[PDB]
Amino acid sequence: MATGKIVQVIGAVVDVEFPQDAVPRVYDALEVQNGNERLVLEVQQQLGGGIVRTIAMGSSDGLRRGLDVKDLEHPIEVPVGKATLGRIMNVLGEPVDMKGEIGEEERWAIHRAAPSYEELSNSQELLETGIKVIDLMAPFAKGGKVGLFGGAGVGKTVNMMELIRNIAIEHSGYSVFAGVGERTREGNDFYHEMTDSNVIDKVSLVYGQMNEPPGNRLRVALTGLTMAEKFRDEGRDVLLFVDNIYRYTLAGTEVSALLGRMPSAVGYQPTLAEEMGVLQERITSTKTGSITSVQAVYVPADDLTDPSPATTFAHLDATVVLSRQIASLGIYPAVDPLDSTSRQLDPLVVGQEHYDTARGVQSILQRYQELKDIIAILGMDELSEEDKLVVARARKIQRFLSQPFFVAEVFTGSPGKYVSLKDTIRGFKGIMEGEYDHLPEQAFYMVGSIEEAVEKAKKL
Amino acid sequence: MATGKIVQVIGAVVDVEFPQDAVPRVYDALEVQNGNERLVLEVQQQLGGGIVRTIAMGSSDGLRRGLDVKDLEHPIEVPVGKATLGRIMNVLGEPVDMKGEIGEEERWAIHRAAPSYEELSNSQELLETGIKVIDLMAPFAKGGKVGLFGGAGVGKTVNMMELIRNIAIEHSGYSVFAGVGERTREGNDFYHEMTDSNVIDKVSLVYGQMNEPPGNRLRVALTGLTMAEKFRDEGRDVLLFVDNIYRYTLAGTEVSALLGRMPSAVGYQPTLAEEMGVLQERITSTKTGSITSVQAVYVPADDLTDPSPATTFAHLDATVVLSRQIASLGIYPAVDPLDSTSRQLDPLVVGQEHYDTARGVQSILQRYQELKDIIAILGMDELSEEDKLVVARARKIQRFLSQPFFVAEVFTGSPGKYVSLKDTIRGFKGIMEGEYDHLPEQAFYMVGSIEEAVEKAKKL
Amino acid sequence: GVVENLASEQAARMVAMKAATDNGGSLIKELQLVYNKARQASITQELTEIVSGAA
Amino acid sequence: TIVVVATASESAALQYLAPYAGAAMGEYFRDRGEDALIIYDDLSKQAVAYRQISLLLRRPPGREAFPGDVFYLH
Ligand SMILES: Nc1ncnc2c1ncn2[C@@H]1O[C@H](COP(=O)(O)OP(=O)(O)O)[C@@H](O)[C@H]1O
Ligand SMILES: Nc1ncnc2c1ncn2[C@@H]1O[C@H](COP(=O)(O)OP(=O)(O)O)[C@@H](O)[C@H]1O
Ligand SMILES: [Mg+2]
Ligand SMILES: [Mg+2]
Repeated sequence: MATGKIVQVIGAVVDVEFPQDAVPRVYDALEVQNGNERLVLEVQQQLGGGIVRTIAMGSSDGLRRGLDVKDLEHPIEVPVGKATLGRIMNVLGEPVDMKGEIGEEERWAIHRAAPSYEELSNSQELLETGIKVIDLMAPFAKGGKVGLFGGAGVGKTVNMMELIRNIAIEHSGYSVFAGVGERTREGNDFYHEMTDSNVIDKVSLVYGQMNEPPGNRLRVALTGLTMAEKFRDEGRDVLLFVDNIYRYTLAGTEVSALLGRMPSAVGYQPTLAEEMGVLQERITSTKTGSITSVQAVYVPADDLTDPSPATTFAHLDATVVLSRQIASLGIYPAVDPLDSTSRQLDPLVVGQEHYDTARGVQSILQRYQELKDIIAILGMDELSEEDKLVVARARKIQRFLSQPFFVAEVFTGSPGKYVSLKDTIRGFKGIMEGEYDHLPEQAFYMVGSIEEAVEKAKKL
Repeated sequence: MATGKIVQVIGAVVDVEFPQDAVPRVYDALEVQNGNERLVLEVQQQLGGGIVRTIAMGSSDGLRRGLDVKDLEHPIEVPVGKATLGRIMNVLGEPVDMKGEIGEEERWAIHRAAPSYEELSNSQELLETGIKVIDLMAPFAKGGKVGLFGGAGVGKTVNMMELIRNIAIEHSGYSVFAGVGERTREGNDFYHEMTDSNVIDKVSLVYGQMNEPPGNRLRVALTGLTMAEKFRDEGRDVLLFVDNIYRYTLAGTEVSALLGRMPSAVGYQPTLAEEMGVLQERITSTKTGSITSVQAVYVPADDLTDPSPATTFAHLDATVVLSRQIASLGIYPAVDPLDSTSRQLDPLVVGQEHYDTARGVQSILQRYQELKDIIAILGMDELSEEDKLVVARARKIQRFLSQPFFVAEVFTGSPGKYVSLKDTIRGFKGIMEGEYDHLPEQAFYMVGSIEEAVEKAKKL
Repeated sequence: GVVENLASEQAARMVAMKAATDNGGSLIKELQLVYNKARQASITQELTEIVSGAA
Repeated sequence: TIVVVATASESAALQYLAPYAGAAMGEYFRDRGEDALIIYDDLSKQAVAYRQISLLLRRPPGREAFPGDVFYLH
């Protein structure tokens, strides 16, 4: 039965020798008896002599060279469908909560081709979120891709939890959450929030958190996306949340050097853009079903031009860019409105009033940015009596973009607010044309609609 | 008889194995039949036993291992002399104008030693270009080198066309044009401008186009140098036009990266300064004749600090600085009179009259550049009555050193003018001294000699 | 009242240019820190490309 | 218009080749005496695909790991 032998072990990668008439294919799974446990290897390359390079889907310690390995002649396959709904699963599709086995009738290989070009579908149906800046600046549609960009500690996860609360509960279809290389603490706090809200019966969960070795983090996004694809092919419409896609590419970078591939621009694997596009292109809506997705996209060292963010930006439809400077102000959500955009911010899709309000907000926030260097050297007094008015309005806009969140109700005591699209355009259009010129800046900090700012002004 | 066999092909780099007795020396030209086409190879390195590492001059597609290679026991060698004049040739000295064979009498190898310091001829005979600003602000002697520094779109190529015409039907001496890294559109425009202007019969054209292998672009400068050195040996005072040195250094970088040499400060090749010296040291005057030269130098991203313009500065005798700001004002040629310089601009070689005229022009323009901001803030009516005269005289100088070129006619329709150095000095020396304070400013714009200025004002 | 306002103008300009000179002096510190980080990153990114290119 | 598509999941060689296939279609009109206009959306992505291909073939990397002949590619 066991037909191959280990001949090398370099960290996460393992080399296995087989007879040349039985060498496995280039994505098959293999099995090894590591001590007493069972370890699964996924083959990444066929070297010449019946040898094969594989990545270990588990801890690599304890492996001797010369162990017998057993050739499973099929790729990694995961349970899929209705059976996998209220449950947490491993990267190998194994159940990780203490409940019994999964009752699936069907199992799917996690390596699959993207849908054909004639099979795609595009939709203009604007989806409403409670969040003033996100829908004003970067409105996104049903079945589109949203990506949240930010450094560390800027708000990516708190915002994704607010989006989950505001769309994903008052939504009919099933939902899938993939934790790719993030905190197990936050996965447990999410699972207990779902189970204590009785919505867990609709949210399939996959976890390959940052304690796992590189193979689990690498594959776990593909196994979560396979479950989303199965729910799409049944004709449903599905929500997919990916809690840090960057970790998929990082686990590929960690493995890449050991596979004997020459390093690229900043260390990344040569195949960075293909590895990213092979995952990103198959998370799409088709004519049979639609996937709406929100991805957090960590940017290392706050460098928006690092190859991984730069090559991620092309895939998404709505990109929200968080920044540390605005968070240091305490203005959450710390969206940069001069960098966030959407495919849907067009007058024919959104409507002329929304489009004009969003462009005016961008224009005066850009003019304030242009004034800041002269305000820093000379000071404000030198500005024109026109320039001081656009500075005062831009600062009031920057305050009014802030909003309290039902999930941030434990970091601050303020109650969460849900602001409709009509009220936010009504308030921004009111601020821009000066009808609220008499209120102080603090009247706008952490409020809902503008009628709460007029009240807060009375109490100072 | 052919005795080598191909053993590798990797892009433009080909390896050939010879019998241990017959190994081709460095820079020998090998020959192979790339199907029905005839491909030559230049031997770059003798690596290992009997193997030879080479760059293909033609394209490398269609080569296969085991082809027979004949070694021509000479370097690449090209036709030279009168026979070249008014032909177009490539790096191999093969015609590309379809006018049939060159009809040569003699061939010279493109690689040869530079003159020794004992053979040089110290000379100070200034050239007389037809261009006012270049004759005045940057004179240069026979055997000297001139660099036309500037960005893209400023007029280097048309300035060199004007120089070729003026030094081909005013002074009747021969000229050679080596277009290394040429754009085929610009090369055809050059060929038709020279054939229409009757000067084609005194120019020898070599083209290495941008869509050819790197070493093919690299060698072309040496081919044009070898023709200019044949004409020098006959006693002529030849003039050699190199269309862009920056693309010569880029071709050297590419060739060096293909051979796998370890790269240098900014990714440039290690041999950068030795290639530049081997090129520029052959361009010198000698006791028998002289090669003068003008070279276009593109400065990438507007800094004179990166290795290419930084390394070419060491060889030039005159530097002309072109600016797109002055060109966008509508003044041609767009020479910056304040930043262009020459080693030969001192009283001892140009005479005190020329030196004083040049220094006075620069002083007037500097004073005007000072007064410009007082004019802007205060307004002109506040200036003192001698400053209100410096302003007008500088503004007329700034007009008068523009000029209509014979080759720019297709851009403007107006005829060109050739201005002798005597008329240039007479005009500027008159303007600075107030002899023309009664003419409008537009009487000096795009005129030739000052007589055209007075006659235009009389017409205006 | 005109001459007192003119001397008030000269004193107010003196104080304002003093403050602007100190703001510039702080901005030099912040720009020099950013320049140091940039030149370190450039040195390492070049030398790493060279060393990793040599097979 | 003619639209030539090599999506983000295609083999690196199909991305690298796709501009030359478009040019080959544009030349059919050019060589007849008709006018064509070709848009190459992201030559920088062709350069990234060619970098990948050249780095997997162990060719000597130049600056930013791009191969030496990217100019002769474009
Ligand atoms: N609306 C908000 N109100 C209060 N604090 C917030 C808000 N948004 C983000 N933060 C702060 O951001 C910090 C990190 O948020 P998190 O989503 O974990 O960042 P990331 O996931 O991007 O690293 C938290 O301590 C939280 O207090
Ligand atoms: N003296 C001139 N008269 C009219 N147009 C000019 C003149 N000099 C430059 N130009 C314009 O500049 C354009 C390109 O100039 P060129 O010499 O190619 O610049 P570069 O130095 O970048 O090669 C030409 O198309 C021409 O229209
Ligand atoms: Mg985080
Ligand atoms: Mg040019």
